[PDB]
Order: sequence, then structure tokens, then C-alpha cells
Amino acid sequence: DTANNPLYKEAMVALSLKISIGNVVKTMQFEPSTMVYDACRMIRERIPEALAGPPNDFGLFLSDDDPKKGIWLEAGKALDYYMLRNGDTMEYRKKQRPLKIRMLDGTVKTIMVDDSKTVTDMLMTICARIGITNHDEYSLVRELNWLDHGRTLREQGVEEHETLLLRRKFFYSDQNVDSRDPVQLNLLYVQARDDILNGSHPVSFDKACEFAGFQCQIQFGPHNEQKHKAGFLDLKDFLPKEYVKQKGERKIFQAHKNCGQMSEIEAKVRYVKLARSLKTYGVSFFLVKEKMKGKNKLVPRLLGITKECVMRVDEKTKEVIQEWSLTNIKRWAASPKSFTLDFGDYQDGYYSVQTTEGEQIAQLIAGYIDIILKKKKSK
Repeated sequence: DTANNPLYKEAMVALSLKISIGNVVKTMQFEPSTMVYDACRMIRERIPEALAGPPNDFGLFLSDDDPKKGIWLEAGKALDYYMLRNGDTMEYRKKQRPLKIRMLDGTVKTIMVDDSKTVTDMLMTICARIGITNHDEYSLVRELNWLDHGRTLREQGVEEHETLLLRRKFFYSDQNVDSRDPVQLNLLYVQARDDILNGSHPVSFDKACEFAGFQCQIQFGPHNEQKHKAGFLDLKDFLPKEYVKQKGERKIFQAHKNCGQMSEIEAKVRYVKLARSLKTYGVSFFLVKEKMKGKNKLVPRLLGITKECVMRVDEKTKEVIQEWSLTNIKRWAASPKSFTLDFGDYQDGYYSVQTTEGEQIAQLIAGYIDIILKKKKSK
């Protein structure tokens, strides 16, 4: 006993994909050359469970055992581009996801963001909702450290439960301080402040105490010698980590009483103006090891990247040994061990250094160049 199936169709070319929407898994057939956006339209017209939200909030998603290699299908591409076989599962998934942002002021706010968009595009919506004009200068870090702007959160292992920090990364434009807007002024104060205690902005031990004196005027107001006795202050909250293991509390206090009856707002103005007054302002430092003719063991030094130049700096004294303008740089190359700059005709020989952060050094140089070109399309 044998039987020939009348429903047997020959020369089948369509792709039989299983569409997943929540609990529902239903099989659908698509032509190979069908665009992704037309696929979603067909899915919307044949599955009433796909009409929960508007199409812009939904997309086709290819899951993976590893969450960081899940793929959001681009609408402008075709189906067979993603190398699909009959029996493969396509998710009609919600693109929106909550992203906790600890913010600048310190309050943590939850923002919905497109899980398919890159970080450089997510930063646009994040800044638009937090009312921040200069989204080019900002970026995001992880408290366990900047993230790659050209890549999505999913492909960098950022789980959806992790909070991130909005922090300024590029220092190109700075509107000068005025106390007309106290909220934006406190925003400037927090950014300029935490860049000093973080060690991101190096200062001398004397300048660090003049800052802490202003910050005492911020959080405690005028100096009350009754309540502000010695030993009252946890120095770890008021200086870089290098300057805490020293007897420097009175210098802070003496700078604190030098403020007199200064308003909290006025002391915030002075904190920012003094920070901008330093030549180390707006300079992002990296640790590198160079090879001089003097010996065959790499001497550690710092190199700083500014809005307009790259400079070789000493690890201790923070003095500029050599500075090349970004218009003197012809090429750069990065590696998990090295970083190299070629200066064309403005120098004989390249500048090559061993470093852990050749990744970000190049990413930070190109970013400033990105900014210079962006603010120069039509002057």
C-alpha cells in the first residue's frame, strides 16, 4: 500500500519562515527577494497579534544563543540577505527597551530607546529628552569605560538592567558661565567637578584644595568653625585619590573660609571658571609607553588629545614635551598593543607607543575631527 500526495507541489522557491510574536508562533511563506518592510506588512496583514503597536516600534529580530549577536533586520535589505533557511524563526519583536540613566544631576531617569539603533543614534533621543543641545560632546560609560558609538548596546553586552552614565566626552565648545540659569550652571559645576575627583582632569595638590574649598562652600555654605572642625570631612569625596593620603584638610578649610559669605551660586561660578582657567582643561589623557634611544625598556608617559592638537606629556609634571596640531597628522593606526601617528612632512619618522587604549585614542581623535567637519559644512 502506497499513495501519491495530490498536494505535492514541485519547484518550490518561497522561504517558509516561522513568525514569532510573544507566545504565538505561526509559519509564513515569503518570496526570497521580498524586502524586510514588505515582510512586516505581510505579517501585519495575516497576524492580528502584530497590531499591538505602530510599525515604527516593531521590527524583525533574529535571536541567538548569545544575546549580543541577535540581529535586527534592516528594512532596506531583502530577506535572503540574512541567509535564512526554511524552518528559521523570525521574531516580530518590540524595538523599545528601558534604559536607566543616572544622568548628570544624579537623579536616575528611565528612557525608552530603540534596541536596533547604534549608540550614536540613541544618544540623539537621550539628549533630546533630557534637553541637552550638544549631543556630539556626550557619551556613555559603564560603572564596572566609554562605550563604542558605532555599535548598539546589545552587541556590547550591556544587559537591559544595567544603568549607564551620561557624561561629556568631547570638549569643543563651551558657553561661558553666567548665573542666569542656575540649573544649567549646576550642570556645568557637576561635570567640571567630577572630572577633577575622577582624575580625568589632573590638577596640582594646591589647586585641588582650592577646588575643595569652593565645594565646601557649595554643600555646606559659609565656613562654620563650630561644625567644621578637623576630621569632619571624608577627604575621599573632595580630592583626587592621589591627594587623599596626605594631611591636606586645613588647606581645604582655609580655602573654604577664604570664600567668606559667598553664595552657593557664586562659588559654583568660580569652580567652573577656575577649572576652565587650567591648561589641562578639555584635555583627555591616556597612558602610553614610549621607546627612546636612551634605553631598551619603555618609559611611561602620558599623551593628551585636545580639540585642536595631540600632545606628548610627562607622567609626573604634566608639562608638554611635544605637541602636534591635528592638521599636522596624516594617518593614525591602532592595535590592542600599539598606537601610531604619521605626520607626513612635519616630522621624520612616526610616533609609535605601546598602550592598552589604542582603541579609544583613535576613536577620540576621529571624533574631534568628526566635530570639526560637522560644524563646518557651511561655516
